[PDB]
Amino acid sequence: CNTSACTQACPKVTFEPIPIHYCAPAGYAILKCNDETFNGTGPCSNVSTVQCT
Amino acid sequence: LVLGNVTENFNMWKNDMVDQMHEDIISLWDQSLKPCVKLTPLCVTLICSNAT
Amino acid sequence: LWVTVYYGVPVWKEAKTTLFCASDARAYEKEVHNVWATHACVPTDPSPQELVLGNVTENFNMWKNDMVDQMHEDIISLWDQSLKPCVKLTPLCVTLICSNATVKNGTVEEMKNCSFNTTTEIRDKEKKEYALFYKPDIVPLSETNNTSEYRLINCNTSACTQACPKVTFEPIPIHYCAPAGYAILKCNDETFNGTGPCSNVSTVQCTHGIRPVVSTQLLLNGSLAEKEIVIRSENLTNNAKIIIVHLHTPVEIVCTRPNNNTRKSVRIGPGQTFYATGDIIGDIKQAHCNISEEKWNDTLQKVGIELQKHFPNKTIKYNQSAGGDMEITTHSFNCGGEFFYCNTSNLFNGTYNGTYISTNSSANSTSTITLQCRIKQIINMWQGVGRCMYAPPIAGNITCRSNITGLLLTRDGGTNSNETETFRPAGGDMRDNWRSELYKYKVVKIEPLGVAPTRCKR
Amino acid sequence: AVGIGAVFLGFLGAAGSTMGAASMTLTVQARNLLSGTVWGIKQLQARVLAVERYLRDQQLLGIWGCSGKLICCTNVPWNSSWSNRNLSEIWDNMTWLQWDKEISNYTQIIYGLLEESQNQQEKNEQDLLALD
Amino acid sequence: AVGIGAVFLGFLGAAGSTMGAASMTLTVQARNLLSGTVWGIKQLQARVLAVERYLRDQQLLGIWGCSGKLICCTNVPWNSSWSNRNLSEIWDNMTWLQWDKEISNYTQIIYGLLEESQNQQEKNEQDLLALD
Amino acid sequence: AVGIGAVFLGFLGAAGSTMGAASMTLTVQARNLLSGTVWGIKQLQARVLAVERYLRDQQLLGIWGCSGKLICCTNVPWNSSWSNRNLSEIWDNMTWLQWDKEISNYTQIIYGLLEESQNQQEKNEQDLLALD
Ligand SMILES: *[C@@H]1O[C@H](CO)[C@@H](O[C@@H]2O[C@H](CO)[C@@H](O[C@@H]3O[C@H](CO[C@H]4O[C@H](CO[C@H]5O[C@H](CO)[C@@H](O)[C@H](O)[C@@H]5O)[C@@H](O)[C@H](O[C@H]5O[C@H](CO)[C@@H](O)[C@H](O)[C@@H]5O)[C@@H]4O)[C@@H](O)[C@H](O)[C@@H]3O)[C@H](O)[C@H]2NC(C)=O)[C@H](O)[C@H]1NC(C)=O
Ligand SMILES: *[C@@H]1O[C@H](CO)[C@@H](O[C@@H]2O[C@H](CO)[C@@H](O[C@@H]3O[C@H](CO[C@H]4O[C@H](CO[C@H]5O[C@H](CO)[C@@H](O)[C@H](O)[C@@H]5O)[C@@H](O)[C@H](O)[C@@H]4O)[C@@H](O)[C@H](O)[C@@H]3O)[C@H](O)[C@H]2NC(C)=O)[C@H](O)[C@H]1NC(C)=O
Ligand SMILES: *[C@@H]1O[C@H](CO)[C@@H](O[C@@H]2O[C@H](CO)[C@@H](O)[C@H](O)[C@H]2NC(C)=O)[C@H](O)[C@H]1NC(C)=O
Ligand SMILES: *[C@@H]1O[C@H](CO)[C@@H](O[C@@H]2O[C@H](CO)[C@@H](O)[C@H](O)[C@H]2NC(C)=O)[C@H](O)[C@H]1NC(C)=O
Repeated sequence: CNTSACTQACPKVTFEPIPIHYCAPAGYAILKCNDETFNGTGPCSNVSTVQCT
Repeated sequence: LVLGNVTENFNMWKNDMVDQMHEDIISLWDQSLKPCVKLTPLCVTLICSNAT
Repeated sequence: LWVTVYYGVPVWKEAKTTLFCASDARAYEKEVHNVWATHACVPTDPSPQELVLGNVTENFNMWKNDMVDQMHEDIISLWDQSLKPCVKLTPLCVTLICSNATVKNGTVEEMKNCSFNTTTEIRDKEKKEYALFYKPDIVPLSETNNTSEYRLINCNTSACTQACPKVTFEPIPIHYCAPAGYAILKCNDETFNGTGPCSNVSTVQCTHGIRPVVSTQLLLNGSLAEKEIVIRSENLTNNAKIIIVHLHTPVEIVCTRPNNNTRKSVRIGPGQTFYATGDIIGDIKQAHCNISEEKWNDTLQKVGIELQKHFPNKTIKYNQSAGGDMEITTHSFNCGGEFFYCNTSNLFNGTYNGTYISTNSSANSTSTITLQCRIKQIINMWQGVGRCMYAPPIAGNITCRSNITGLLLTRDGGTNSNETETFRPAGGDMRDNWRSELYKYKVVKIEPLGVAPTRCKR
Repeated sequence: AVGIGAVFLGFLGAAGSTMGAASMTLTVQARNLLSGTVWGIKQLQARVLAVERYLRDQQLLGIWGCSGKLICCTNVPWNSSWSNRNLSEIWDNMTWLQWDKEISNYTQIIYGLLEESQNQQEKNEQDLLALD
Repeated sequence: AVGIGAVFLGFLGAAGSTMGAASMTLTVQARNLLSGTVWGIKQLQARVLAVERYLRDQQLLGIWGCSGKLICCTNVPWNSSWSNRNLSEIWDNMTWLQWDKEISNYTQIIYGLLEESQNQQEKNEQDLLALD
Repeated sequence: AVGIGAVFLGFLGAAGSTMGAASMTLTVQARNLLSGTVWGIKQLQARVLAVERYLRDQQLLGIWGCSGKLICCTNVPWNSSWSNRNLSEIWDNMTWLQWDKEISNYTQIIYGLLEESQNQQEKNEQDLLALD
């Protein structure tokens, strides 16, 4: 009431983290780096292609 | 599907997938709270004693 | 001979479509939702260049175009969209007890010092607040025995949303572009009246930057005609048509509010505020506009001679506006945040007999015509738009300095076999502000499939 | 054939020229029928209003045996009542933009006389293969 | 092989006729696969669903070398287990609507025998041009 | 040509191979350019972005007379400054993915040299049919 008005979260909706697959549209592809020692930045020498993560 | 002799550069810290997923989760979480009750008559003075 | 079909044929048919918006790149360096142009419009580029065509002669017309009505609908819906997240007021329909706003041991004639009981963020508790309100925003409450109790000019018809202080009313130019499969034909004739054939036509993808300037009785910051003052009407015989005069050279008008206002925030409800005028820190002065007298007299004599082109034996008289409500009979515009409503009876008072008088041998070269303006905040702006808006005050004095490039005249009714045929300013339908800018452009559908006979046989 | 394109005259630069000169430049008008950007729900239709039109022009030329963006001549006889004009007074002075004003009254039944069956000479060709 | 187009029989008037009679009037079913108008967000999808389907049928016929709306005869050998029927008892009495009930179980593996090698015969044409 | 199709290698399985091996498999990359399903206004764009990008590739190959998804060889002369390499050191060891890094800087002006003269040879074929 000093900054905003809170809406109550509905009791019939849940906060459960159902997994989400992110997919590229047609004409695009998703490259997955399969290196087990991968730091996260740089070249990957074992790459696959996937539609949905 | 594993590919051939391809070597491909990857990077996390300037990806666009993570920012788009953050925007999607923000907008979807905002969308889920639209039909719910907004309270508002709960900004009254609350006289709060000890909950013995 | 045999029939033979061709694909890629330059053949046109004028048709309706949904043109879209393009804005220049530097506005995208600003934040989102400041102006509606930078939020979602596409980035324009000078690569779709203006391309002059061959020996094409193409008919153009203003008064039944579809671009002007579509632009009017877009500006209505976009300005409606910009007011959705803003505060809707609603606890400001309380009784206002308005005493005299005696600013430092002297009264002001335009502002009332209205005090009212606001509900705070704690809805069972209330606090007394005060604000200085302009008298066009304030109506006395009823016929009851109390002359000190007033009311907002709303709550009888609608509830006004306060315009957000982080959005701006600055007219960023808008480029209207046709979709793929359509083209925009631009008439390049300098002597073009606006109706009829054009013998110098070009094709463009995106139109030139149109300023969405909202103004009555004058046209501000518009485009200028190339070689002469052009007078446009649907038919000059009918009195009820607004005569749009397009000036070759602009006349600079400078407008100001001198008194040093301040901004005071009143917290109404949970987490939203109402911005109003507090004290006036200084002395009380008149808000006004200034036009150079010699240049305005010269401009009125020139409008006289190209009005005398259509009325050959008669003189030309200018009279003041027809009167009525202040939103109709006054030059209404936006001087950088504050809505000015200026009195124009000093400008349109004169006549031209047929002989041109040069501006030399003047009494003084710095003589100025000064118009006295009122300022509003509760803006009954349009219809079907969320029809009103409270414009929050801005601190400090304000000035703006702009160019007059057009006029919106209207001839009086025909009587007395009159030698003068007098003209008055007019306004109230906003399409005529944007019809004077979309006079060169038309949209055409490409029909690229054609049929011709030749000696080819399959 | 040759795998090459268009001319530098721009989208409608051949308008106002002859039918021979606008029998050139035909690639340029055909290339500029598709584009894409975003201004929301008012512009999204302005996306698909391209494609919904463009494939329509790929329908009729796909039917008439033309199958592309090119000159396509037929063996359907030209009725003389449509123009009553010879070839040299059509092709060397007239413009396509003003030829359409004369022909568009009749283009429905010219398309209408380009009807019944291209399919039968997709059968006769098959009769050249299966039977002969 | 001719300029002409579709016949006046209407969208599905050849349904219920023979296979030979529905080998004609193919142009009419090919013609009526695109249209456009407006009823908002429910109908805007009904715009794009007209396109997503249609280009799919322009995919496969472009894959197989057919490249149009026509009869396209190939040289993949017909396995006799698919129909076990001669030509005259297929084409002269049966309907496409009931022929599809017999062939639609096998159309995927027919596409699985239209599966492997068009690109190498495009390469064979390129070898006939370049090497020969 | 032959009436067959794709390969079984999947969408990008030929990446990393030679130009000869990726001159095969070309049908699969051309077949997976269209799909359709629904996740609202965010995904509806992902529908039309499938089409607006596809038909553009059907524009240029329609401009150059290729008119399909195939090997299309021209007779525009190759300027030697673009690669400065012979045939066998391109086609037997190099990948398309790394050939594009060498050809992409000049691809715009190659398409510019693919923008002169298709319309005049369609007029020339009309001259070969009509005048000859
Ligand atoms: C947080 O704060 C709350 C208030 O802000 C507080 O609630 C209050 O708690 C006090 C303390 O217990 C109560 O005061 C006591 O009430 C009893 C009444 O008990 C008899 O009546 C009930 C029905 O209640 C009715 O009467 C009350 C008082 O007049 C009214 O307010 C109420 O609206 C009703 O009309 C009845 O069910 C009882 O019978 C049960 O119990 C007997 C044994 O006692 C059993 O044999 C029987 O089978 C049955 O189970 C009983 O007859 C009174 O006698 C006391 O003198 C005292 O006044 C308040 O009533 C109560 N107020 C409210 C609004 O609830 C919360 O307790 C507190 N919570 C925490 C965690 O701190
Ligand atoms: C418009 O109308 C509003 C009211 O509707 C006017 O506001 C009132 O103006 C009068 C006239 O100046 C004020 O009355 C005077 O207050 C003097 C107090 O000055 C000393 O206190 C200051 C702090 O103010 C406190 O005290 C006042 C009075 O008790 C309270 O009301 C306040 O809420 C504060 O608690 C110090 O800063 C200062 O240094 C002084 O020591 C007092 O001495 C006078 O006798 C007289 O009562 C009145 O306080 C104003 N009320 C409000 C709510 O602002 C306003 O001026 C009008 N404006 C115009 C332009 O017309
Ligand atoms: C403005 O006028 C008022 C009213 O005269 C002045 O205020 C009062 O003046 C009277 C006598 O003039 C005294 O009895 C009071 O003590 C004054 N009250 C206050 C609060 O000053 C006032 O001084 C004048 N000037 C200003 C600047 O307000
Ligand atoms: C507020 O007022 C001051 C002085 O009244 C303005 O300062 C003048 O601004 C003009 C602008 O053209 C200059 O020509 C003058 O030299 C300035 N000084 C003086 C003493 O007049 C000031 O511009 C005003 N504020 C705004 C925002 O316009």
